[PDB]
Amino acid sequence: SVIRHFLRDDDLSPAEQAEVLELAAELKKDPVSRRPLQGPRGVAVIFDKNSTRTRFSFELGIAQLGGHAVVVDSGSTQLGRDETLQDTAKVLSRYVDAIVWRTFGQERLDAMASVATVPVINALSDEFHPCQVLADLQTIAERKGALRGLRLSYFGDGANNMAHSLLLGGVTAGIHVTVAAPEGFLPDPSVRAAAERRAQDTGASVTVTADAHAAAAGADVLVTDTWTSMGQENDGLDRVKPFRPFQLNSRLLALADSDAIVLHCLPAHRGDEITDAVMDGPASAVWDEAENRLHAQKALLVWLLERS
Amino acid sequence: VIRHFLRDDDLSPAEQAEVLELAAELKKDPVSRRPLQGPRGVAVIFDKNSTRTRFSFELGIAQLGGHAVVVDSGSTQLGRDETLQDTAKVLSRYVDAIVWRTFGQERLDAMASVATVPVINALSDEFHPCQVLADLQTIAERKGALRGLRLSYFGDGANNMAHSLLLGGVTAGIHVTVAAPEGFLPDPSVRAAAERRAQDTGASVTVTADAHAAAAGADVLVTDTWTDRVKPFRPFQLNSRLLALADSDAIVLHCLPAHRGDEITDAVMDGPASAVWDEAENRLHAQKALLVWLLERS
Amino acid sequence: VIRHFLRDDDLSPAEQAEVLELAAELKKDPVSRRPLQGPRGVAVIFDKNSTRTRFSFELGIAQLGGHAVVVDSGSTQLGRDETLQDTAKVLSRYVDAIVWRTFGQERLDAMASVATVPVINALSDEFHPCQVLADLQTIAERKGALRGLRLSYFGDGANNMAHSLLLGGVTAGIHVTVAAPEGFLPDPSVRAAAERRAQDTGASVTVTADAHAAAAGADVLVTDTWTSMGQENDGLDRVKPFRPFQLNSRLLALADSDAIVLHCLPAHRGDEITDAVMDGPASAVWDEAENRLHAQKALLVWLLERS
Ligand SMILES: N#Cc1ccc(O)cc1F
Ligand SMILES: N#Cc1ccc(O)cc1F
Repeated sequence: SVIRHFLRDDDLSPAEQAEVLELAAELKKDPVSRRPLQGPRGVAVIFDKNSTRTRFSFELGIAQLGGHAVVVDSGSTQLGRDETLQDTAKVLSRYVDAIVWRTFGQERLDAMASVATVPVINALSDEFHPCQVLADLQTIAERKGALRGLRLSYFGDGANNMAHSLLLGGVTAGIHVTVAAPEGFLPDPSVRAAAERRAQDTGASVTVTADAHAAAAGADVLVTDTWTSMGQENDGLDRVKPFRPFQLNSRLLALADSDAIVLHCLPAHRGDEITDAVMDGPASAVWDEAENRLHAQKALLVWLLERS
Repeated sequence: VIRHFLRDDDLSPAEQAEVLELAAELKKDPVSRRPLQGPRGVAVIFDKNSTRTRFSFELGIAQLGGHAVVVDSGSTQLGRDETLQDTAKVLSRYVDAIVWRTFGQERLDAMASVATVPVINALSDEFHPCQVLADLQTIAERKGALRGLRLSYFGDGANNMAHSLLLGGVTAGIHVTVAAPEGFLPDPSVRAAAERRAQDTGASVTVTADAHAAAAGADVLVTDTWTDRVKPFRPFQLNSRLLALADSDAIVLHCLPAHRGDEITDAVMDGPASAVWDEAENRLHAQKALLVWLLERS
Repeated sequence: VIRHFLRDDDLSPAEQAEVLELAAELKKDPVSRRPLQGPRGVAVIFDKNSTRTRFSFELGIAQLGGHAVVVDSGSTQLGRDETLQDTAKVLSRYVDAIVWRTFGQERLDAMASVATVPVINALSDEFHPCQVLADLQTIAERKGALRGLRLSYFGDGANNMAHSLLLGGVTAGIHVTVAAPEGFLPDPSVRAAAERRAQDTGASVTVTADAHAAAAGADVLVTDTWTSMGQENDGLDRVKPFRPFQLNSRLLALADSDAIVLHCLPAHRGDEITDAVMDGPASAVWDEAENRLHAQKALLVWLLERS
């Protein structure tokens, strides 16, 4: 069989993504009913940078599939230094049945996936966060039912990992995705083109605008994220002033549909991209969204393992 | 409705007895209780690493059928925009209990008020209540009934072990004495809490600088690392001459690591009064019992 | 009556054969032996980290039904806060075996002198006996019976792999040659122990500076990194003495036509071994790495039932 990887959201077709999201709902109801890793079989979980959500959701998810996660903080290792990534991938493929990797550049994930003989999963990278968007889609479906035709708007830095993955994963689900971002902070052009092409297949659409109020009007789902990642703290830009009109506050939420929901990949900076009132209010689905990392990632692993 | 265990008197006398009974049952049948079968998760977070805390909790949780997600001190520093409150809310969606080794009690109190799962103090600046559960299990299996025994702690009377031996000890009905020099005495609100709890159990609290008087007639003698900056503590060294003053069949306890030659001697710690190895083992059984008990009440 | 595995000759020839047979059985049926069901614990302690040692032991212990408790070098090093003897007595109350990667051999001896459970050397300055069990399992699955094979190791002749290939190799009846430059020769006590064990098994020990001779007629060619992290600041040029001992296509071509190549990871391609050799048809390095899992599981099963 072809070995399947999941490095970006569009690695699943629309039909394949629907299968994974249905499995995520099934596993949330019956969390130990799928045991493909019984043995236990191993799964590598490798962190170039720590993440509470990523650590807990993957380590426990793998265990609940019957497996054993070998969790590596690569700062305590000589990854990239003492041997080639190609050599590392070949050795890993002898010990584990899948490789879960939180890293920075997408080309490293690509390299690992081209030589590993087991599925490689992007746990979080500079360019994409496709596991978070699977959890987001599960959360939206839980609240709203069918994803096809919903309107989702994302606010803030339009070129970070969540903007890119909401574009790709959202249109794969048939969602009309709007990115509201200031000029200079727009989605990567190749990602945007990929999302526009995928949107043709599902009847979705891609909109990019600097008009935050227009983006909010009529939306079913409002999303934001931190305006700055760790790598961008030293990029030289004022990363507050451009984004202030894009804050997800009560005024913005009130422009959306009356039962709109709010998502935010953690962590959050209350007072910057989102306010206390919204973050902690009745429209917020942030905690269910975090919990669904566990269920959605389990579903993804089950699906990749059986196809690989 | 969620119970926490952040200091020894979070358990009433009757609840402490239940936990200690369960610890004895679990020591006999270590995989007979599987409340975390699945596995269900438990967070084990170290703001400062502790190898023996990691072994006892990580294996104990596994023997309850669960899976401990262990976060070492390197991984415990919160990145940009992370917060303790948001951490507690997220952990409550992934795990069934939170075990935390941290410093100030204020952090534990905050985690407990936000989390919707039980929070356990694995070890903190002010208290080490899981060690004292293991200590009480050790005393009980060697001496039977805890009520009315005399226990003396020697050395730094201001540290977490002194506070927990006071609170956990009087909760079990034990007459507790702390022998310590004047700059190193129990925190006064802990002392007053221990004196109050002792009225309910028939116990008592004594604080003295007289190590001789503290040892005389003692049934249990306890010490801990003292950390010259250590001169005030030398008169409190738990040595062979101090042990000679205790009741017959007295037992010696020491939460590890021991620095032989300082707070305790080779002769006392390798001698027939020593229970320090059984004590260390009982961290496993007592903490498993505590977890079983908290989970069933939460 | 508690058995430890601190160096390769802690197993007799017959005992080593039992462990290697079990490694082959466990490779076939990896969850058929559950001596640690419960789970029972096993300590896996690193004074210096080894992620590859971590993968193989953590998963191997789990597949025996147990739970590995892993301690990395980010905690207070064992022996600093309390005696190693006190540490062994406490660990013995929590776990059924102690797996430890440390530095000098005296530390392993100290822990094993007191522990009431088996102590296993995961990797040390002087020996790497678990890697050589994996190597012997690999050689056996590629070549059959080990007795009488000719194995040559090239490079730093006084490191842990050179010492363990000597001891573990002659225990299996393999004729072992170490090809190394002057100043980098096997420890004399290890060589003498290997020579004595070789008299029981029909094996032999050869130490030579002639790489061509070492390679000629060899069934197995082995190398390792020329320098450990601890050696980077020892003051020596640790490249120029070893260039004649590079395991390259020229050198491989002198060996038997069916020769295989081993290298415990990681490899520094272009130094001790070339890309052509690493990635060519004689290389068994990836099976070798996999067999760390199986050989260490067999060792654990065997030690637990003897203790
Ligand atoms: N995982 C990560 C992490 C860091 C700090 C903390 O207090 C808790 C955690 F789960
Ligand atoms: N870092 C991570 C990691 C995982 C497996 C391995 O063989 C080496 C590594 F550095």
